[PDB]
Amino acid sequence: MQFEERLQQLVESDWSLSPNVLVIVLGDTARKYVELGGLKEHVTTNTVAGHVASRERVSVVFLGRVKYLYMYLTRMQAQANGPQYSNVLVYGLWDLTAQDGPQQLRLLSLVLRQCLSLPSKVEFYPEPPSSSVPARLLRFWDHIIR
Amino acid sequence: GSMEVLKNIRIYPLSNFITSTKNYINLPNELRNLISEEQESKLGFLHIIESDFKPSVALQKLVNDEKILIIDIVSIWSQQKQRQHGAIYMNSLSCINITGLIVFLELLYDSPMDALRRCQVDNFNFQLRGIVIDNLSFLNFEKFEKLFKILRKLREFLGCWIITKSFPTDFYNGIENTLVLYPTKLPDSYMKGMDLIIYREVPQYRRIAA
Amino acid sequence: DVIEYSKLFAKLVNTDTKLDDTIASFLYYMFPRELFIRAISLLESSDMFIYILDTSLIDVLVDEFYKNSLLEYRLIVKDTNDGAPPILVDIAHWFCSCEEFCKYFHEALEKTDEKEELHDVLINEVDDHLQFSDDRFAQLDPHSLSKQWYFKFDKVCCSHLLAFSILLRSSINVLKFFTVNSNKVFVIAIDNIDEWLNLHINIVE
Amino acid sequence: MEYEDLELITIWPSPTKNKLCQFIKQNLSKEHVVTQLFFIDATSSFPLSQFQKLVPPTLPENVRIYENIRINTCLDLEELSAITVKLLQILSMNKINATEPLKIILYINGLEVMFRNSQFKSSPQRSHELLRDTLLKLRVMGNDENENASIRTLLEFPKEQLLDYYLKKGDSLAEYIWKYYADSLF
Ligand SMILES: [Zn+2]
Repeated sequence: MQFEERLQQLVESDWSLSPNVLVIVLGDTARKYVELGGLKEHVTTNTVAGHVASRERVSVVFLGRVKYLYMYLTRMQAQANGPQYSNVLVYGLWDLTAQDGPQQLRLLSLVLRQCLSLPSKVEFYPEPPSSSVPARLLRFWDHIIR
Repeated sequence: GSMEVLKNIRIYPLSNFITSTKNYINLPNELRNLISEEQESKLGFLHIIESDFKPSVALQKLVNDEKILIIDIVSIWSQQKQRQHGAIYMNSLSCINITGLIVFLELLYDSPMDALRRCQVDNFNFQLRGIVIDNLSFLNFEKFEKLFKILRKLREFLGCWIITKSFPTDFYNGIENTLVLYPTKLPDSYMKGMDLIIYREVPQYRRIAA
Repeated sequence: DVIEYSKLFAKLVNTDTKLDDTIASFLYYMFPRELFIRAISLLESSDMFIYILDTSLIDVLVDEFYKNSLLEYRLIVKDTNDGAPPILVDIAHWFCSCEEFCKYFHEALEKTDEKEELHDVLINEVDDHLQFSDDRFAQLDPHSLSKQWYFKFDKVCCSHLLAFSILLRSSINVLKFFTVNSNKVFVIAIDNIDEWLNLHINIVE
Repeated sequence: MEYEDLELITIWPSPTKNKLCQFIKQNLSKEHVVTQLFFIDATSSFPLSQFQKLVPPTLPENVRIYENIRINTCLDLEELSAITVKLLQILSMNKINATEPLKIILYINGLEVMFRNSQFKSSPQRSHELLRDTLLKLRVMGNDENENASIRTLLEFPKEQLLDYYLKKGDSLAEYIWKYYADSLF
């Protein structure tokens, strides 16, 4: 589904007491989109339990360059005590990545290998076209790191 | 210098960048023709004044898959006989004075699941349509601004509307008249914040724009 | 072919204190594009590091690689070029940042059909338990006890993977030959995050 | 006239002592449940004379009934609140099952005198606040859904304090409590 579709269903999901989500917003285009209100057309909350989630259980983080994404996840997996996420949505990773033939492989494999190695259900929106090289790298590393 | 970028990275709640669905007061016919139909779909704070003790035939209609929190100070709505099956009731000693009403309303906002647990709600996947506090005149004898403050935060947070009742000015004279813009004593700080005020005259209801 | 490369790498050490030349003569002819000597060069040339997150060092390397040890470590190869970033080497998943890996990884995609799955192109899956190999070289964890995975290192391999393979995918004594017996391969424990973060700072830009 | 059917607060105009005593009897003698009558009076006039006639204290069955009749006399709102405070601790204990289900009847007589006397030592602001804290408390206590302890309240006033009622068939306490506090009448 679409980013804002899976984001919507995660706040309003039923409570196991619930998911604890982290949304990683990558790229400046995506940041403008989220900060300046483009989301709130497409994601709302109605449930008491959704309202709490939208406040206490879903965390948004903005990172502007892939270098800091790598450093951030590297810091994430390095602490024993630290917030534990059941879902990690990575938004806009394809935008950052342009895009030479072998420089694209090395960056994505490093980035992809770092994300999927987290104790969460990690997902990348927008979904990259099925036949595209990032989409094929994502499937490959998912099988490897599963 | 990216070690310093990493040091200043900041976490935000989703709620900053998204809306909560608002619920609006539709009206029953009895009250309807005091405002533009465009002003009738913006209705988030209504306050009704009436001389009855039990709630009027219009107020019961304002209340009736979702749920509605009735803070019942009078101990009327929550009597076993009259409980509607769409309602959540808070009836308690701590809530008879305006300080304990706020502390609850603050608990509803700060930690809503503990609030609704104190109401025998153990399951929270539901929409809280609105809150109903009946009746305000018993609250202060000895803040009415603080109460509206927290009531607005509950409307932004949970998207519910607000309905309030208070007695007309005859109640505030007292027993044997010993206690002596709007025909009730609610300070205009509170009364301002209300989208629509309604007076009940004996068998008719009329708005107050003063 | 028919070989178990894992045991064959154990045949480079006898114990002693220099590499058995019979075996090293064989291993040379088994890898293309000069892979075995550069793997061996790197091993003696003190550009190999193994960083750990923090009872003995040699013991916890033994525990992880030679046998429920979940250890946070890093296999780095520092570049003499010096205006060049470090080299991150993952033998568990068979991946390296080096230009050599990423060229033939790319070539593997150009030889491919773009509707083929990478897993098919780059990995030998064996699900018939009777064909299970004791070879640990270029082995991946399938996340199944019903299967065995091996990367096709004929299709993609680099001098730093073979290198660390020789170190960590053969006998303990080949491990001790390069670490406790000599330091041709450095092993540094690291007790603080800021230092851990600082190893990674130029791997991406 | 029976406990299951009482409203949380009920006003009784000028009660006929025959119907009062026949009402205490009809209930306090109910079986399987221990029902008590707390009679709180400003003037100290319980209909004792006619009561002994109906429920003779020598008959062995009636001994349990006087066991459940608590006469008390308090002169002002201040002591009325301490009676209701005790009444809350009685109901708290019996809610723990720490039994036969309790049923209390609070019967207050000439409350407007108890208001009056308080209205000297205290201000009318304080007085209405006291009256308020108590009646709203009693209404919550009565509305409580635990059935191992119940309470019902009855306020008897002489019908000429209720003058405003008989029309629809100053503002007096009995009148002011009729519109703003009690559930039903008679
Ligand atoms: Zn390499």
